[PDB]
Order: sequence, then C-alpha cells, then structure tokens
Amino acid sequence: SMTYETILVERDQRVGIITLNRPQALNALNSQVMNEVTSAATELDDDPDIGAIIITGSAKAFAAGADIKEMADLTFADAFTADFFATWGKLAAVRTPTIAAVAGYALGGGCELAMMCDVLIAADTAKFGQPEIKLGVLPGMGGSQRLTRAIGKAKAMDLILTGRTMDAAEAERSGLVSRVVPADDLLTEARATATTISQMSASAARMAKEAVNRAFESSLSEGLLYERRLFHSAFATEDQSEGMAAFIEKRAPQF
Amino acid sequence: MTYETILVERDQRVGIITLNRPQALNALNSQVMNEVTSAATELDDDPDIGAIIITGSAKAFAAGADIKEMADLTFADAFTADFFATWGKLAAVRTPTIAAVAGYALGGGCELAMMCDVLIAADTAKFGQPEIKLGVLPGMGGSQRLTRAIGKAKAMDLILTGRTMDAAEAERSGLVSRVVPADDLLTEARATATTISQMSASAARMAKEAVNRAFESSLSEGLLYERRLFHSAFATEDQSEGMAAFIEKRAPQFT
Amino acid sequence: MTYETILVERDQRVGIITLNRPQALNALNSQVMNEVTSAATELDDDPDIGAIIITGSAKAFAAGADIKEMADLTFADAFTADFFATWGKLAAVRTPTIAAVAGYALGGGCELAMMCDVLIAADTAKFGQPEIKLGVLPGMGGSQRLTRAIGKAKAMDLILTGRTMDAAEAERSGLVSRVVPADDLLTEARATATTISQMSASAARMAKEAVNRAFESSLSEGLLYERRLFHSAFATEDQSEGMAAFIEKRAPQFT
Ligand SMILES: CC(=O)CC(=O)SCCNC(=O)CCNC(=O)[C@H](O)C(C)(C)COP(=O)(O)OP(=O)(O)OC[C@H]1O[C@@H](n2cnc3c(N)ncnc32)[C@H](O)[C@@H]1OP(=O)(O)O
Repeated sequence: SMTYETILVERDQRVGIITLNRPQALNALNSQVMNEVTSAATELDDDPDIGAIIITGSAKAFAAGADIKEMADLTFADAFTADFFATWGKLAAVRTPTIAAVAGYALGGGCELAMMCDVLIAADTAKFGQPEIKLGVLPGMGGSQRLTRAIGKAKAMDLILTGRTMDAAEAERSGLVSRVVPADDLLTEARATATTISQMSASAARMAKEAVNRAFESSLSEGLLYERRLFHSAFATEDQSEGMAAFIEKRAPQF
Repeated sequence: MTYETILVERDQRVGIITLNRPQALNALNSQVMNEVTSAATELDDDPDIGAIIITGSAKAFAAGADIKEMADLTFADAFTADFFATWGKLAAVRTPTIAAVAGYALGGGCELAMMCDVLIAADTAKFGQPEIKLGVLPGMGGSQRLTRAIGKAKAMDLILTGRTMDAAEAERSGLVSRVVPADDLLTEARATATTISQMSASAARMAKEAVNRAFESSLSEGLLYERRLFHSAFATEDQSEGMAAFIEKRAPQFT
Repeated sequence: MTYETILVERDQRVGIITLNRPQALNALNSQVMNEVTSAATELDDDPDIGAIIITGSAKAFAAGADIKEMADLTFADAFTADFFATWGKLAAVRTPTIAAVAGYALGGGCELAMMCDVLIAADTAKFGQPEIKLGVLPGMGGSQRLTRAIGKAKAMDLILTGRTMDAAEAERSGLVSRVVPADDLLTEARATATTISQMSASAARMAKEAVNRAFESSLSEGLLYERRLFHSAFATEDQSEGMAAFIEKRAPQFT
C-alpha cells in the first residue's frame, strides 16, 4: 500500500510522482523521508505500469537541508553501526528513469537528492547548495562526488568549502541541471518530460540509463565496450523490432 | 583513392574527409564506417599530413544511421560481426582530428563528431541521440562521450528523451570547441587544421595522447603519464628548436 | 624561511603566497616550485592557518614555466630530476588553497592555478596551454586538469592550438570558481579565504579530500569513501559544536 507520513505519491499513466510533504520543516530530509522515498521509488520501479518517476517538493523548497536534530548527538559508533545515509543508495539502484523537479531550496541532502536523479528540471527559483561545512561536517549523501563530477572542481570546491548557493541560471550552464523552466511551469514541464520518457520502450530506456551511468564507473575504453554489448543485446528484444518497424511505418510504437 | 561514400582532399599538411551521401543526408552505414576509417588511417600514416578534418554538407554533417542495417539484425549477427566496433579505428588515429560540423549531427553523426579531438560547429549545428525512440540505445559511444562532455543531467535528458541541442547550448555545455557562422565553417576549420598541422608532429601526437589519458585512468595516473611524455619530448629536435625560437624571439622552424 | 622568488604573509588564519619574479612575469622555475611547495607545506602544518592563497602580480599570475631553464635540458636531466614532480607536494597540502588569478595564467601558470582548490579570476585573466609550439606539451598536469575541467573538445582546442581563453569563457566552461573585477581580486580572495579559514579546520580538510576523490576512482568508490569520512566527522568536537550552534541559532565556536 502507498500511504506515507512524510511524502505523497500519485500514479498517473506510466508516470509516478513522489512529492516531499514536510511543510513545517521546508521539506528537510530526515531518516523517515529517506526510508519512505526509497520505499516508494523501489515499489514504482518494480511496478511494470510505471516508466518514469518524478521526485519533487513544494514551490518554496525541493528540500531545504536535513533534520540536524537527528544528527546532532549521533556518535561515530551509531554512524558506523547504522551506516547512516547508506539507504539512499537504494534510490540509485532504481532501474526506471527518475526526474528531479526542483523548485526553491535544494540544500545539503536536498541538493544531493536532486543529483541522484537521472534528469534534473529546475524552476528559475531553484537554489542549490551544500552548506554542511558550516555545521562542522561535509556532504554525506554523495555531494562531494556528484557535484564535482557535474560542475568541475573549481565550482564544487567553492560551494562545498564556502557553502555559497548557486541559482538556477548558474546551475544550468555549469552542468548541474538538464533545463530551467519558469516556476509556475515546473510541475507541468516535469510531467511532460516524464511522459515522453515513460512512453519510451521500458527496456531500451533502462539500458540507456544504465549505459550513461557507466560513464562514471570505469575508463572510457570499458564504457565503450559495455555500451556496445548492451546495444547488441537490445536487438534480442521485441521492443527494438517494434520500434524500428514503427519508424519505417511512420507511426507510434506499441510496446 | 576512389571512395563510394566519401571524398578525400589533401591541402599542404591537412587532409579532409568529406561525407558524400547527399541522397541520404550523410547518414552513416557500414560502408561509410569502413571508408572513413580506411581513409583516416591512410592519412594518419602519411608523414606529410599533420591534421585531419572530417566534415559533411551544409545541411547535415551526418543526419543519423541507416535504419535498413539495423531493422532485421539479431543479437547473434551483431555479436559475431561486433557491429560498430570498426569505428574504434578512428580513435586509434594518432594525428589530431577536427570535426567540422554543420546542421544535422544526429545519432551516429553526433557520435562521429564526439570521436574527433577538436569540434568546430557551424551556428546551424544540431546535436542529438534519438536511438531511444527506435527502441535501442547509442551504439557508437554516445552514452560515454556525451556524458563526459556535458554532465549527467543533460546527457540523461538528451539520451532518454531524444531532444536536440543547438550549437550555442553545445558550446556552453562542453560538447564543442568553438561556434562559427555557417558560411565560415570550412574556412575556420582549415585555419585551425593549418595551425595544428604546422606544429611539431610528434609534440601534437603526444599532446593529443596525453589529453586522451584523462578519460582512461585516475588523475594520479594521468599526471604521471603526462610528465613521462613531457620528459620524452626532450629527446626530440623539435623541443630544442621550439624553445630556442622563444628565447631568440623568432618563429620556430619545425622539421 | 627567507625566499628569493616568493612573498609569504600570514593574517589571522589566512596565509598568502605571492609569486615574485616580476622581471619574468612570474615564470615558474625550479626555485619557484621548491619555494611555493615549501611555503605551502609550512603553512599546511601550522594549526593557526586555515586557508592558503596563491597569487601573482596584477599583470601575471604566471606566464608559463621558465623556458630558459628547460632549453638547458636533455632527456637525462629531465628523467633523472623527474622534472616538475615536486609540484605534487602542493597537491599533498591538506588545507584548502585558493588561486587568485590576475592577467596571464599560461602553461605552468594555468597548471598551477588548476592545482588549487578554489580558483578566483579577475575579469582581466587570460588562460592558456601554449606548450605545443615550443615543441612540447603540458608537463604540470594541464592535459589532465584542463580536460577534466572544461571537457575534451575545448581542452584539445586549447592544447593543440595554444589559443587563449578569457576569464568569462573559463567561468562558463568549468575552469574558474568566480570572476571578479581586477581591482577587487585580492579583496575578494581574502574574503573567500577568511570564510574558509573560519570553518572547522577538520571539516574543511575532510570536505576538500572528499572532493578530490571524485577524480581518483569510480563513483561507487567515491560515494563510499565520502560516507565513511562523514561518519568519522561525528567523532570530532567541531561536528558537535557546529550542529549545536545551528539548533541554538547562534554562532559556532570551533576549537
Ligand atoms: C609545465 C608546463 O606545462 C611547461 C611550461 O608551462 S611551457 C611555458 C610556455 N610559455 C609560453 O609560451 C608563453 C611565455 N610568455 C609569453 O609568451 C609572453 O611573455 C606573454 C604573451 C605572456 C606576454 O609578453 P609581453 O607582455 O610582451 O612581455 P615579455 O617581454 O614577453 O616578458 C617579459 C620578460 O619575462 C620573460 N618571460 C615571459 N614568460 C617566460 C617563461 N614562460 N619562461 C622564462 N622567461 C619568460 C621574457 O623573456 C622577458 O624577459 P627577457 O626579454 O629579458 O628574456
């Protein structure tokens, strides 16, 4: 069953939407959000009727940081024993394409959540940052890894060491976001994008996303070989036949 | 010397390979693949060539791939032939290569452009990977090279939705070296090719090889490799010449 | 220590290294390499320093490594000395470094800037890797750091042609953190340095190190490394203080 305390979930067509729902805390991420979001994403992933997954917050904040109260008295013993934050890894293991729709504050864990998704659509109001340094820690949800890989060392060092924010426009030309859309149009644009992707062959889309993810896990030489073999294997799927046949017959595919 | 799908011109120390299938918008197929790599190799081995341009028409650099060769392809066939692997001969070219890209560079075409070292784009250039729409995925390194060029967010967007990207976006995203007016594309490409071909051959070959290392190993290994190459250059006449010329406040004469 | 080629000053928790060969536009010779790395190491080891700035004159950050010194090299001198390897000492510096670049940052100068964590550019700054055309190639990590920063197409362009990149192009390409007016460069860098040095020293060191991992291994390994480092920060006083301060809406007192 799909009822959660900190999030809302809507299934429409082949698109699933995970809305962060903690207005009282500006959508701050806590242990329960981690567990609810990953559980939801995972269920949507196993659902053969779902072809794209959106993660979003409110117009005010995608997710403005984390509950510092959960972390405040945590010791290294509790941290190592619980493997604090490791559960977020379950989001990255989702095979179906994911879309972060980001309005307002995407800070700390919030910025890192956005970066875990495959596609990142931002409102013009979106503000990205990693202020963990200010709290005497550092990013714990992959920020030092994905940010640096997206925007380059100079900018990632700047944000992570000073804690400054980056607005939608800068994020777009720096490599962080896919596209910037007007604040009022965010949810509509994200659903439109999610629709397009969810209407692709589920198999082909899963493979493409997988191939892209390899670009960060090995040398180019190995990524090229992996992509080529995956490509070869797609010719064993019926969706490639239907897809190419649809192209020839100049029609919509029926996967 | 005579090719069915391409034209080859030599001008001084610059070789130019021009895709030549107007009737098909310079779409790639097995023949184009065999001919381009055959021509490029041959130019690579010619001591009187120091730079190679690959270009298409003003409307299409290469508008995609031939759907015919893929429509009834089985996994067994693709695996046995190692379909597309031959494009790897282009990467093995030691001499610097310049893709001069006008108009359409889609699917395989976009991938062809990404294989070159330098990419000069007409202001008319459109890039994209529409493989997903046909129920397959990039098979010529697109998911590897695009992602490394322009970051995850935008590569995922392009590869999963098939959306096009104009020349200006490509320039600020990391995909292209420079954007020039369409009428000036070929002229500008030859100027660049001329410049590169008049550098020391061995030094340009070491420089290209070093840059290529950046995608094949850790930074600490890449650093060691570059430094060793750099040291090696001191066993060439061209380094002594180039450095004497700076000190003597003159133009170098590489031989 | 007394230095012949640099100037060092300490102010609060900020150390500043000024390249001081004005007669050679701060060309980077072996003596500069040794002194900069010695000064940086000394500053790194001083518990009263929390950030380090490296800068040149308003006319040049550094206009290449010293060509006169290099003309005097055989392959044997270079291999035996492991020419340029000592610059690695600067990468071993745990404390955050900020390159404040005005005017010329060419070859070794551009490379030195890229070695630093944060890069602040005057609007007047010019970047380049013109080593080619001395009949050599970058020897201080240029082929590695530039390529990872700005993508293949532009790094090949710059490295094979020797063309210059203005500060504005560098900022949108991935090379620089921020661009500021030439008159405000030293002021802006000091502000950034101050911000960074007033952070928890251990947090900053961890964060910087985490970010540096993004170039040394796969994403999955970088992710794990970060999380372990994040857990270990909960064994530090500063984590406890940094977070208690935030909850209590006050200013942190790091020890
Ligand atoms: C580690 C690596 O990867 C390898 C190295 O970086 S390769 C270094 C390659 N460097 C370059 O090609 C450019 C070097 N410098 C220049 O081209 C020019 O100085 C410039 C374009 C930066 C501006 O020149 P300018 O404003 O007209 O003044 P200019 O007269 O050239 O320089 C002033 C003095 O500093 C010297 N100088 C400038 N750059 C130098 C360098 N990289 N090495 C040794 N001396 C240098 C000049 O020779 C001159 O002194 P002398 O006439 O007495 O010999």
